[PDB]
Amino acid sequence: PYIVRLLNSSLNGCEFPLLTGRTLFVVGQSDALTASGQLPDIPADSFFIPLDHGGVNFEIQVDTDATEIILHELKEGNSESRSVQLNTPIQVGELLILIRPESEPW
Amino acid sequence: PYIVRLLNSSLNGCEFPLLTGRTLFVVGQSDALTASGQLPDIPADSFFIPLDHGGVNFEIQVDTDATEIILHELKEGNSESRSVQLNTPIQVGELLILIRPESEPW
Amino acid sequence: PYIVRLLNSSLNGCEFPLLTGRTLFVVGQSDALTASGQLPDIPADSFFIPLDHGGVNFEIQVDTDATEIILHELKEGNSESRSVQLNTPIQVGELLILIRPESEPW
Amino acid sequence: PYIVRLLNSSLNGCEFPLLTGRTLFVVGQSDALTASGQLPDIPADSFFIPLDHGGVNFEIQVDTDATEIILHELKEGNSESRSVQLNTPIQVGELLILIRPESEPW
Amino acid sequence: PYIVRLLNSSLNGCEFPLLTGRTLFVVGQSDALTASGQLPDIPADSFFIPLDHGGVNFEIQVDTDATEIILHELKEGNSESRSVQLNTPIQVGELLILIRPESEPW
Amino acid sequence: PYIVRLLNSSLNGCEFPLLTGRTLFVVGQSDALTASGQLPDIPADSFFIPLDHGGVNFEIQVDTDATEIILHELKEGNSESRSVQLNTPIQVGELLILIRPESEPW
Ligand SMILES: [Ca+2]
Repeated sequence: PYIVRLLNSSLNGCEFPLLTGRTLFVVGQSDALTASGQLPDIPADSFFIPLDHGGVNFEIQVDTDATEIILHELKEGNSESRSVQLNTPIQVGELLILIRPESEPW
Repeated sequence: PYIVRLLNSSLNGCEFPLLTGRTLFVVGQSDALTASGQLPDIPADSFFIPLDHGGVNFEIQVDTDATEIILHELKEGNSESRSVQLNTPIQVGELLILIRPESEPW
Repeated sequence: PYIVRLLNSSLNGCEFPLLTGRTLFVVGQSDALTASGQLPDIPADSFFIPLDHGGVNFEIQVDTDATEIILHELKEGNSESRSVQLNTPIQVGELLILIRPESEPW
Repeated sequence: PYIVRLLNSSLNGCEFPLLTGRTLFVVGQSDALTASGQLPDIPADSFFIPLDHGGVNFEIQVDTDATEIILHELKEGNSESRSVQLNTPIQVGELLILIRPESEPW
Repeated sequence: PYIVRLLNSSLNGCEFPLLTGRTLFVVGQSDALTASGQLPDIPADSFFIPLDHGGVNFEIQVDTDATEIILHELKEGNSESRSVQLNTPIQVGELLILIRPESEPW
Repeated sequence: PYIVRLLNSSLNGCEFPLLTGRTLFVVGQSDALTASGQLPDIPADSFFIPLDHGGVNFEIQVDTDATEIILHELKEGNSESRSVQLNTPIQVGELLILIRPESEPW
């Protein structure tokens, strides 16, 4: 399985496990956080990341096979889907992340 | 069953599952959120969505069959009903949502 | 069992179940909400409803028989009681509510 | 047993059970509330209330017999005690309370 | 066993049970409270007390025998200890507390 | 088993267990705290420590053997690693910490 690590933001170093399928990252200010509590405590498929400026929500999708990883950047009324590589910094809005095999520490 | 997906707001991407019968969405600023905690932690039939402008509460009704979905936009002392289709954006106040089957991600 | 539905306020559409005996609704601004957390998480007999203007605290009494429903507005150092009809809008200060049987959606 | 009812404030109508022995009421602004969560969820013996001005904490002691009720107002490094009666408004700081038998609503 | 009673602060009159061994009191503003939730819900060996100014964290140590009581005031990278007597106001920073036997009400 | 004790900050005195493997400490202001709630309630591998100035996120890795302890400071786009000792004050940015065997109180 794969892990998303933050390489910047006040949560730099935080590591989030990804489930097979879709994981949502909500990225933004106060208004989003306190409301994100709306989602149940089910095995976490959405996470909130605080960022004061330039935050863009995104999903990561890990195919059932774990052979392709797709990042869906969620813009106004549309999304931009990109193929992404492991163990490399990936910029999403003003956030910088890395996706690593669980067994390969960064 | 069906899932309500936000297509704008700070929570763009967030997905809320619908139960048979009735689910309420409270859409608005700070005053509503902190108070929405008043409702018990029972299987979630009301959700809060932050929106800084143009938020209008609405409830979705799904029949026992799960073949018809009606949205009721809640105005002052009254409501306005509309039939909805799956997989199509729906504008309620300034919020844009889409209703999808669980099995067809969007 | 009866349900109180809000017909206005930022919480328009919210529905609160009524227990036999007494249910209190505290209606007002920010100061009341954050402090209403003082009351335990026991089966809910008190609710907070935000209203920027004209909010009047009230309690509702359901007799053991469920044949009469009494509403008390909690004014300064006094209260004003009245019988209320089911399935009809009821104004309390500037809040508008409706009490319905759990079996009759509005 | 007995019930403490608030007869004024934004929280007019709130009812709290008095326990056998000693019950403490913490009265004041935001700073006290969020911190009152420090106390465990044991059968409630301290309770918080909000009051914008003149909030004085107080404790009520009830004898084994339930015939005497002593209220202690908690001032700086000292307390001022008085015997109180049932079903009679009692002023404590800016707050007006009333202590009633459970079986006798106000 | 022994109880810590607050003799000032917004929580004046609050009484915290002490366990044999070391109990931590974190005393300060908002930043500490919300983060104190980090500590597990194990039998409470930690308490948060709100104080807007002059708050100092401290530990109370009750030897296994319950014959000596030591307060450790926490400073930068070090602590300063003193023996404390029962039933007398103890100043820690701007907080005022009193340690009593459970059987001797203050 | 090893324990991290804070020797400064508003949480001076708080202690955090270290798990075998990796533990992250997020050290900063308000924005990080409220959002750190994003991480699940799984056996705690990240913790948040408030510090108004000079906070540096850092992670500690305890080898499977429990014979070496390595602390990594998480700077901008990079990390800095060093061996650290038990039972001695360790400066990490402006935080002061100490790591002890659980069996040896401090
Ligand atoms: Ca007596």
